[PDB]
Amino acid sequence: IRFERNIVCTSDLDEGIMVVYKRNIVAHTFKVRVYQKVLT
Amino acid sequence: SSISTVDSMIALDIDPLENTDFRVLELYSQKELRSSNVFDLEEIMREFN
Repeated sequence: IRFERNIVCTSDLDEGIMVVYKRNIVAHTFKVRVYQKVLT
Repeated sequence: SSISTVDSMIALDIDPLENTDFRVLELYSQKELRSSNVFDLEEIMREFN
């Protein structure tokens, strides 16, 4: 029974710039012409 | 008083957890949500009227 130094004590990931894009949901809007005649 | 001293204190300074005010993140605005439809009911009803 002899004491001894058996206690040995010993003691940022990826920084960066980020840009986040979402999935576009707006419906595509274009111009439509409708020709027609009215007979009354 | 130059004989010096002994700093036997084992430092255990644990920084407090900083406060965080969570944002109310909004991905799509209400305008995009209303514009994300092939058919709009208000337009159809207005044209019928």
